[PDB]
Amino acid sequence: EVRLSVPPLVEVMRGKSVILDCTPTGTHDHYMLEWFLTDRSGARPRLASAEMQGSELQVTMHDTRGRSPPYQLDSQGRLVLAEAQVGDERDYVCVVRAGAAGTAEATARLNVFAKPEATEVSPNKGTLSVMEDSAQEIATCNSRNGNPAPKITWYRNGQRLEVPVEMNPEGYMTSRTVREASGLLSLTSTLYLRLRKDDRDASFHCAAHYSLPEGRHGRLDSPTFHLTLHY
Repeated sequence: EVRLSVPPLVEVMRGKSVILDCTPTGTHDHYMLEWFLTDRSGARPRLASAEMQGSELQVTMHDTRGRSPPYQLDSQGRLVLAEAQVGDERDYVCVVRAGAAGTAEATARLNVFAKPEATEVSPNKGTLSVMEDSAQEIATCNSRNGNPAPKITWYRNGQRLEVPVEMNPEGYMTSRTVREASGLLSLTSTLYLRLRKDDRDASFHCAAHYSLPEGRHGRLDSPTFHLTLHY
């Protein structure tokens, strides 16, 4: 009987190409491979159909949808995604129809990684004072246009600050994630700290930690800044 197994997870960097496997075993002369997208609804939009018999391949593209560049199939009927983009991050189903030999299907997740832009930081130059009795708004950090979402941490004198997200009198960091119109993700974080006199001499920066294929990570540091203190 026909059987089909594929890698359940494929990862690619934004802009690079990938070919999703669909190599069944147990087929007879004549079979068809069909590619679909799918989501949590189980709806299955058709992308392409390939029919193989002996010395002929037949291909019908179906997407409409309008990807740029278009999907393609290779000579073995596999799905080719040239120049992967965040929109291509989803699950793909290959179904093989093999006549008397039966049918089988297999799903793969494609994850697409986009490194965010250079981390930007915007210190509060208007109101900070080492004489102000509250946790003050120190600075805002922006890490834009990545996938998946980056995470931001803050530093003082080269040391990571362990601040929670919950508001309190001593220090905390807030964050917001936004989905850009492109589908990419941007994070903003604002640091709040109770200041001490010696903060006048401290350097600060934030860093965006981003994920990469194969369990890897990178870090993008903001420029370092010193506080502008008002007396």
